[PDB]
Amino acid sequence: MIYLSRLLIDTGGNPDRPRPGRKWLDNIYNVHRRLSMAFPSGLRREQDPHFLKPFSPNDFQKTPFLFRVDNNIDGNDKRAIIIVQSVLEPDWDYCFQNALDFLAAPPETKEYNPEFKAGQLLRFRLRVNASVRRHIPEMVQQDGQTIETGKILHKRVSLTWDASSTPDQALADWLAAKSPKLGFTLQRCELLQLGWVYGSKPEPWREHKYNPLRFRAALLEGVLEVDDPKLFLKTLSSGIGKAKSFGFGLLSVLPI
Amino acid sequence: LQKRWHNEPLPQILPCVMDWIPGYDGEHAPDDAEIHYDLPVSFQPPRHLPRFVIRRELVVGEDVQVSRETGTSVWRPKGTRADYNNSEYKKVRAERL
Repeated sequence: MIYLSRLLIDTGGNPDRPRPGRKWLDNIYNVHRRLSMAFPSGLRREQDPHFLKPFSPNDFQKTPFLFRVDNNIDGNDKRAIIIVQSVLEPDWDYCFQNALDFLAAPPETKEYNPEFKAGQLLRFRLRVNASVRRHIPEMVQQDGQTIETGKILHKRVSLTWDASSTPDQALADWLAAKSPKLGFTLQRCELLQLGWVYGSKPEPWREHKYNPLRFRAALLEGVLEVDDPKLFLKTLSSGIGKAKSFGFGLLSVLPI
Repeated sequence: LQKRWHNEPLPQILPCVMDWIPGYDGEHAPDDAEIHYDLPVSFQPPRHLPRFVIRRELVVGEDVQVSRETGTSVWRPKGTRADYNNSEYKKVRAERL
């Protein structure tokens, strides 16, 4: 009995009109915060039922929520799509009661229920950031000449491939390697979005700071096969990759 | 001489009226000595005795000097129009954010 709905964003029309939704999607933390507030704590509704106070996340409750940023249902209208799921009841009249300019159509929600079998075909779209934890030589200053010390910095490098390998079967081999651990097996998958995803974060007289959030996103699509139905119920609403809370874990439950 | 406010016309010439000093013994009063029935000897009913009264003139700026204003006259209620470039503004603005 999972909670699947649709938020609908314009991303089009007259360029002269300032569209706050367009800058709302052009950052991770904005959509993250707005969908995180979309499950408010119950005592706030009893206290302020009108969404008319300076909020605080300590008053809010915390759940491993997750979304999906897509676009382009055609038919002579370019439009952008937000697909959200989590485990608690969301509210959309509470969330966007002052943000009617954010959307291009009123949101809609129905009841959806997923079922899985053994050795059954599926169709899926996932998004996982290309993340490989590596020891790197540090490279700072860069004032005319390179300067390094013996310290090896620890971070997650974006995925790279050898010069005799195209990106396509490299990410196919990544998905093939990650399949038997998570609980499925595929025969082929198609790469259709490899790119860079940028964002920024504020944090606590104090100031505010801007740092470029960095994620090597990978959105794929097409034809899934399963090995056991019991290895998929714990995958939905939790995520399979990294940047889990940032909207990188929705299992597209479309059996066809 | 105390100015009540900052830009008021002050008398350049300043009169002074004094009881007539007899000087030496004798010395009948000069021709400018006027009579004035203001020496009290009983006060219910008022009996007044005459006295000799003489006036000199003083000139301000050489023997009588002015004072400072020592206060404000107009009220002028408090100030609006907060600025947007001072350093005390940006710290509060960033703190509220």
